[PDB]
Amino acid sequence: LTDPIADMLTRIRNATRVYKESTDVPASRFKEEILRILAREGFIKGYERVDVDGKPYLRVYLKYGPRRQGPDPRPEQVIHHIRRISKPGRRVYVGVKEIPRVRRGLGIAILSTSKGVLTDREARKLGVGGELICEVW
Amino acid sequence: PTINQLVRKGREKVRKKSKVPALKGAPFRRGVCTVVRTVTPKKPNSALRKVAKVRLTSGYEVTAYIPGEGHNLQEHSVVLIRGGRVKDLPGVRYHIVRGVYDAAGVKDRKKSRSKYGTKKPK
RNA sequence: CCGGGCCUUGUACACACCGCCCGUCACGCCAUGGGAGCGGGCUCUACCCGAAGUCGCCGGGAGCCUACGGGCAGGCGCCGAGGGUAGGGCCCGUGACUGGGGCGAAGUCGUAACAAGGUAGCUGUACCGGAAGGUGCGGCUGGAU
RNA sequence: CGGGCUAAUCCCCCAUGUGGACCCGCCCCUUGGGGUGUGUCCAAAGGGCUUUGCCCGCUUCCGGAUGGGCCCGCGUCCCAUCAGCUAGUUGGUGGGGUAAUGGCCCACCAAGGCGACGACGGGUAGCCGGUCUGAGAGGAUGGCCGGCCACAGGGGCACUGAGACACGGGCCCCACUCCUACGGGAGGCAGCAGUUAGGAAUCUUCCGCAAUGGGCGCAAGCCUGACGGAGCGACGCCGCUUGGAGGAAGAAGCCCUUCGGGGUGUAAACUCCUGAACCCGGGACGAAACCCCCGACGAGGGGACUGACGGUACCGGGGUAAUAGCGCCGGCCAACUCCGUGCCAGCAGCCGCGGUAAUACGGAGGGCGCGAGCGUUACCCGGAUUCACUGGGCGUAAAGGGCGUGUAGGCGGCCUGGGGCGUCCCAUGUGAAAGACCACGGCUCAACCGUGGGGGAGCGUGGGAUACGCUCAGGCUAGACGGUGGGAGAGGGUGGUGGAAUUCCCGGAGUAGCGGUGAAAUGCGCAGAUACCGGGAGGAACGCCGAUGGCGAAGGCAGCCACCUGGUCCACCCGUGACGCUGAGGCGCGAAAGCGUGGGGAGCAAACCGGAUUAGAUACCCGGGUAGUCCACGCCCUAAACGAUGCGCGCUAGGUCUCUGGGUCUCCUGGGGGCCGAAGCUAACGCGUUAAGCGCGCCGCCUGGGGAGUACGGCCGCAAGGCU
Ligand SMILES: [Mg+2]
Ligand SMILES: [Mg+2]
Ligand SMILES: [Mg+2]
Ligand SMILES: [Mg+2]
Ligand SMILES: [Mg+2]
Ligand SMILES: [Mg+2]
Ligand SMILES: [Mg+2]
Ligand SMILES: [Mg+2]
Ligand SMILES: [Mg+2]
Ligand SMILES: [Mg+2]
Ligand SMILES: [Mg+2]
Ligand SMILES: [Mg+2]
Ligand SMILES: [Mg+2]
Ligand SMILES: [Mg+2]
Ligand SMILES: [Mg+2]
Ligand SMILES: [Mg+2]
Ligand SMILES: [Mg+2]
Ligand SMILES: [Mg+2]
Ligand SMILES: [Mg+2]
Ligand SMILES: [Mg+2]
Ligand SMILES: [Mg+2]
Ligand SMILES: [Mg+2]
Ligand SMILES: [Mg+2]
Ligand SMILES: [Mg+2]
Ligand SMILES: [Mg+2]
Ligand SMILES: [Mg+2]
Ligand SMILES: [Mg+2]
Ligand SMILES: [Mg+2]
Ligand SMILES: [Mg+2]
Ligand SMILES: [Mg+2]
Ligand SMILES: [Mg+2]
Ligand SMILES: [Mg+2]
Ligand SMILES: [Mg+2]
Ligand SMILES: [Mg+2]
Ligand SMILES: [Mg+2]
Ligand SMILES: [Mg+2]
Ligand SMILES: [Mg+2]
Ligand SMILES: [Mg+2]
Ligand SMILES: [Mg+2]
Ligand SMILES: [Mg+2]
Ligand SMILES: [Mg+2]
Ligand SMILES: [Mg+2]
Ligand SMILES: [Mg+2]
Ligand SMILES: [Mg+2]
Ligand SMILES: [Mg+2]
Ligand SMILES: [Mg+2]
Ligand SMILES: [Mg+2]
Ligand SMILES: [Mg+2]
Ligand SMILES: [Mg+2]
Ligand SMILES: [Mg+2]
Ligand SMILES: [Mg+2]
Ligand SMILES: [Mg+2]
Ligand SMILES: [Mg+2]
Ligand SMILES: [Mg+2]
Ligand SMILES: [Mg+2]
Ligand SMILES: [Mg+2]
Ligand SMILES: [Mg+2]
Ligand SMILES: [Mg+2]
Ligand SMILES: [Mg+2]
Ligand SMILES: [Mg+2]
Ligand SMILES: [Mg+2]
Ligand SMILES: [Mg+2]
Ligand SMILES: [Mg+2]
Ligand SMILES: [Mg+2]
Ligand SMILES: [Mg+2]
Ligand SMILES: [Mg+2]
Ligand SMILES: [Mg+2]
Ligand SMILES: [Mg+2]
Ligand SMILES: [Mg+2]
Ligand SMILES: [Mg+2]
Ligand SMILES: [Mg+2]
Ligand SMILES: [Mg+2]
Ligand SMILES: [Mg+2]
Ligand SMILES: [Mg+2]
Ligand SMILES: [Mg+2]
Ligand SMILES: [Mg+2]
Ligand SMILES: [Mg+2]
Ligand SMILES: [Mg+2]
Ligand SMILES: [Mg+2]
Ligand SMILES: [Mg+2]
Ligand SMILES: [Mg+2]
Ligand SMILES: [Mg+2]
Ligand SMILES: [Mg+2]
Ligand SMILES: [Mg+2]
Ligand SMILES: [Mg+2]
Ligand SMILES: [Mg+2]
Ligand SMILES: [Mg+2]
Ligand SMILES: [Mg+2]
Ligand SMILES: [Mg+2]
Ligand SMILES: [Mg+2]
Ligand SMILES: [Mg+2]
Ligand SMILES: [Mg+2]
Ligand SMILES: [Mg+2]
Ligand SMILES: [Mg+2]
Ligand SMILES: [Mg+2]
Ligand SMILES: [Mg+2]
Ligand SMILES: [Mg+2]
Ligand SMILES: [Mg+2]
Ligand SMILES: [Mg+2]
Ligand SMILES: [Mg+2]
Ligand SMILES: [Mg+2]
Ligand SMILES: [Mg+2]
Ligand SMILES: [Mg+2]
Ligand SMILES: [Mg+2]
Ligand SMILES: [Mg+2]
Ligand SMILES: [Mg+2]
Ligand SMILES: [Mg+2]
Ligand SMILES: [Mg+2]
Ligand SMILES: [Mg+2]
Ligand SMILES: [Mg+2]
Ligand SMILES: [Mg+2]
Ligand SMILES: [Mg+2]
Ligand SMILES: [Mg+2]
Ligand SMILES: [Mg+2]
Ligand SMILES: [Mg+2]
Ligand SMILES: [Mg+2]
Ligand SMILES: [Mg+2]
Ligand SMILES: [Mg+2]
Ligand SMILES: [Mg+2]
Ligand SMILES: [Mg+2]
Ligand SMILES: [Mg+2]
Ligand SMILES: [Mg+2]
Ligand SMILES: [Mg+2]
Ligand SMILES: [Mg+2]
Ligand SMILES: [Mg+2]
Ligand SMILES: [Mg+2]
Ligand SMILES: [Mg+2]
Ligand SMILES: [Mg+2]
Ligand SMILES: [Mg+2]
Ligand SMILES: [Mg+2]
Repeated sequence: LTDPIADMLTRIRNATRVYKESTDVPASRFKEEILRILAREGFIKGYERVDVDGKPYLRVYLKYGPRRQGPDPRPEQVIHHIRRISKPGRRVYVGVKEIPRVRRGLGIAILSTSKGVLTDREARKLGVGGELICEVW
Repeated sequence: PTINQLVRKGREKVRKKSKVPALKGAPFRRGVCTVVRTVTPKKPNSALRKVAKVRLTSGYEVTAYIPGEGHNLQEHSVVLIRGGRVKDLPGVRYHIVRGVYDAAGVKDRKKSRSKYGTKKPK
């Protein structure tokens, strides 16, 4: 496997469309540190460090919107969108000034930094930048 | 394609193919007629259009379509041309300019005179 | 066999099969290529001669200045723009004739493909043929029933 | 040319050496930096005023200051149809030379240097600030102004010199032209105007040093085609005028009409008012310094001369209704009717207008838009999201390489530590000014110009943080590889081999037709065929099994046997411990046809002959029949080589069928082969755990159709022909 991060993200985005109460991912302090952000902002319900037939994991507990009428009653997504940015094919790096603001302020972009993973706003608050992990809403 | 490839082969800034080569990047080239006559067009039209074949200071020699009605063009007539083809007449890519050189504008013409080198009556 | 009705199917037809369309030969205009060659540009190699000029040796059988263990003139040499001989490389233009191609069209021959287009079609090659094309070997279905 | 004379801030020797140059030694430093000591070398210039002092100069040595030279790092266009280049070529020792490193030059030793990170060759072009376009990233561009570079008719050279290898200096050569008294000489606008030629086209052979700036001089002053202005040109931008107010239910003319009317039209006429230009008077800012007076030639304070533009702008008084032209009117795209015409004469940027009722040509009426402008052509960006980093795509619309193996490269799973390359933050130097951007200020505005303000990317210096990338080291086992035991299979190769049928030969028997078609005919048959029996020879393909099946990366592989060998799957969860994916190049495989050599040759079968159908039938059907289809060794390397779907991994309901495994045997789990379908995608048809769904990595590929997979060049090949 090339990029677990997008894979991680991918796994999520793949279940949120099918409406899974939870889902699993191979573990890594970095993946976790990420996920740490993804409930403190509220896209997820949180994660717990599970463990499959001998191997560590991160069953993420998923959050979705409310049931609806009309013909398509399926609950709107919390994470409307989640796509990788900086990649192995094209590593993407930003200075504090050139840090984007997701969807006019309704979304975020997880950033790896010398001062821990941050959100688009947390960095600007801490006054730094780094490898744009992804943008999500 | 891969970003790598775009790094290796980049993308091709396709250029333009000029449509008036006989000009040599110039807006107007003088010529001297050689075959003053008429030319039928391809379908769906029918007529006898007024063509002018001209040799140029650019060395070339091209058909130039004579606009308007009634002219004064015959062999050895000093002339000037301009860019502009005549869709229906293959073999013609450029225009001639009335009221210039051994070419005179249209007679008893009152409208859009500029495009037909014809000064002002009373 | 003629006309019509409904369902389905295929269709490159919609001016609707009195459709659409392919090829050779005919005529007209343009354009590229091949071609015994000719014409010019650029560039490379080797060799002969070689101006001014710096540089290196000699300055005596021998002129001048002395600043006389020297200086100038003057002589020899290496390099040397370039000129010449010869042979290669590349590109542009031009050329009897020639090969196909494009557009025009209201001609001539036939009617290959589009319907089971009347031999299912296409395809690679190979052969043949006035031409679209036919056929042999194998392959795909983008083949109707 | 020569002979002879003379001055100096010209040239030469000697002396004096603060000082500076060189050698050798030594301290420090660290590349040839500074200090130190002995031997050696070297300076010079006078002129003028009011005269024992001043000013200007002259000599050396240190430093400052500015202007430079050389060197480095990263960045800088198009073609790979340029893939190899290189002998001063790369390095060294030693000398020359320069202000100085250097192969910049010579000699000798060595054999080395550059290149898919695109060397070498070709084409093009002067780069940057900026300029235009652009939402931006980006594209195009480099005139004007500012900086740097390179050239001074085409080439070479050195002298002078602080400095050049010098545009209006010099030496020579070439090309060109001119002068001439015919023996011989000269010249170089790419300086300001100007001529000639070429072109679509680019101006005055004007005024002046008043300003600014420059050289020379103590100063006065001189030179000044730099510079300041005038003129020409609608070339672009800005500003202004061709008038303003009143003015009929509305003159004439002109266009339309359904003949009542409609439109031009507040437009004019005429009334009043205002007053562009043109007349006179006045008339500048720019111009305060150098210099002269006192003082001290200085600080400071007083004194005059000077204006090219120019009698111009500008100020005052007075005062004339005083140019409108162009494009467009079928849709895009704002603006409508009438005649003429009749696929004719014509417009056209695209789709398209016209063939007797044209909103599309021409004219006119009227109308639309700008307005001393209006339009066209040319070229650049835009729209073009149509080379897509932002920001596209490859099942059928153009595009997956025929398939594999593998180099470079790109990319890379969990955990810990060091370093701190990318990466991020702060500080800081540079990032000239002009311009762009905000504020304001002067020409009565604006265009133009001035003042201040406000940033960045990029790289140089120091410090810091460590998430991800990377690197060094230590562990792990979830990817991969492997061990034990098995299983299925037209996987591939060699050698043997088994039966049915077709063809011919031989033998027996037998008679009037067989064969063939939609029907017929050629053809074969009394020289005994067809159908039968028997024996023999030869070649090729393997009936049922067999199938929506299986294997293979692909093409492809099918009677039976054995041998040699590959890939692959399942289980146990034994070992190595990221060893991995991808793969431009390269290499190998590659159905049929085709080629070469030597065999083989029954059936079939291109070309060929014949018989028929047809108007014709160089074809479809029939009778013969050569290569070839078969084997061996070589090539050939293409295709509807298809799933028109590249390979690996991870994530995303299931249902039914089938192949082969494992289990516990109801059923559960692995791997393949089909079918319908969750969500989702998709232009639709369709795909959907064998994706064409959500994703990550890497390769190939597309950029309208035809021309054309053609030409040229290069490679491959015996050729046909293949690749690009
Ligand atoms: Mg991005
Ligand atoms: Mg017509
Ligand atoms: Mg001419
Ligand atoms: Mg004439
Ligand atoms: Mg044009
Ligand atoms: Mg007009
Ligand atoms: Mg019927
Ligand atoms: Mg019915
Ligand atoms: Mg039907
Ligand atoms: Mg018919
Ligand atoms: Mg012809
Ligand atoms: Mg030719
Ligand atoms: Mg020649
Ligand atoms: Mg010789
Ligand atoms: Mg010589
Ligand atoms: Mg000499
Ligand atoms: Mg020579
Ligand atoms: Mg030579
Ligand atoms: Mg010569
Ligand atoms: Mg056919
Ligand atoms: Mg037919
Ligand atoms: Mg047919
Ligand atoms: Mg064929
Ligand atoms: Mg022939
Ligand atoms: Mg045939
Ligand atoms: Mg067949
Ligand atoms: Mg096949
Ligand atoms: Mg197929
Ligand atoms: Mg079909
Ligand atoms: Mg004397
Ligand atoms: Mg001395
Ligand atoms: Mg020098
Ligand atoms: Mg050299
Ligand atoms: Mg040697
Ligand atoms: Mg490189
Ligand atoms: Mg390239
Ligand atoms: Mg340029
Ligand atoms: Mg220009
Ligand atoms: Mg300049
Ligand atoms: Mg030169
Ligand atoms: Mg010169
Ligand atoms: Mg010249
Ligand atoms: Mg010269
Ligand atoms: Mg000179
Ligand atoms: Mg120079
Ligand atoms: Mg000159
Ligand atoms: Mg001149
Ligand atoms: Mg001329
Ligand atoms: Mg001028
Ligand atoms: Mg002056
Ligand atoms: Mg002055
Ligand atoms: Mg004086
Ligand atoms: Mg005087
Ligand atoms: Mg002078
Ligand atoms: Mg100037
Ligand atoms: Mg009025
Ligand atoms: Mg006056
Ligand atoms: Mg003044
Ligand atoms: Mg007045
Ligand atoms: Mg008036
Ligand atoms: Mg217009
Ligand atoms: Mg119009
Ligand atoms: Mg109409
Ligand atoms: Mg418009
Ligand atoms: Mg309209
Ligand atoms: Mg018109
Ligand atoms: Mg159309
Ligand atoms: Mg009409
Ligand atoms: Mg104006
Ligand atoms: Mg364009
Ligand atoms: Mg637009
Ligand atoms: Mg864009
Ligand atoms: Mg697209
Ligand atoms: Mg296609
Ligand atoms: Mg394929
Ligand atoms: Mg590798
Ligand atoms: Mg990693
Ligand atoms: Mg680490
Ligand atoms: Mg670092
Ligand atoms: Mg600036
Ligand atoms: Mg103001
Ligand atoms: Mg400013
Ligand atoms: Mg800005
Ligand atoms: Mg900065
Ligand atoms: Mg730093
Ligand atoms: Mg670390
Ligand atoms: Mg790496
Ligand atoms: Mg390790
Ligand atoms: Mg495993
Ligand atoms: Mg294994
Ligand atoms: Mg036979
Ligand atoms: Mg017998
Ligand atoms: Mg028998
Ligand atoms: Mg069968
Ligand atoms: Mg099968
Ligand atoms: Mg174990
Ligand atoms: Mg171990
Ligand atoms: Mg591989
Ligand atoms: Mg083959
Ligand atoms: Mg074969
Ligand atoms: Mg042969
Ligand atoms: Mg032969
Ligand atoms: Mg043979
Ligand atoms: Mg035979
Ligand atoms: Mg036959
Ligand atoms: Mg015949
Ligand atoms: Mg016949
Ligand atoms: Mg025949
Ligand atoms: Mg036969
Ligand atoms: Mg043969
Ligand atoms: Mg043959
Ligand atoms: Mg063969
Ligand atoms: Mg053969
Ligand atoms: Mg190939
Ligand atoms: Mg198939
Ligand atoms: Mg497959
Ligand atoms: Mg294909
Ligand atoms: Mg793909
Ligand atoms: Mg079983
Ligand atoms: Mg299955
Ligand atoms: Mg389905
Ligand atoms: Mg659905
Ligand atoms: Mg998509
Ligand atoms: Mg599969
Ligand atoms: Mg591939
Ligand atoms: Mg084209
Ligand atoms: Mg094309
Ligand atoms: Mg081909
Ligand atoms: Mg060729
Ligand atoms: Mg070819």
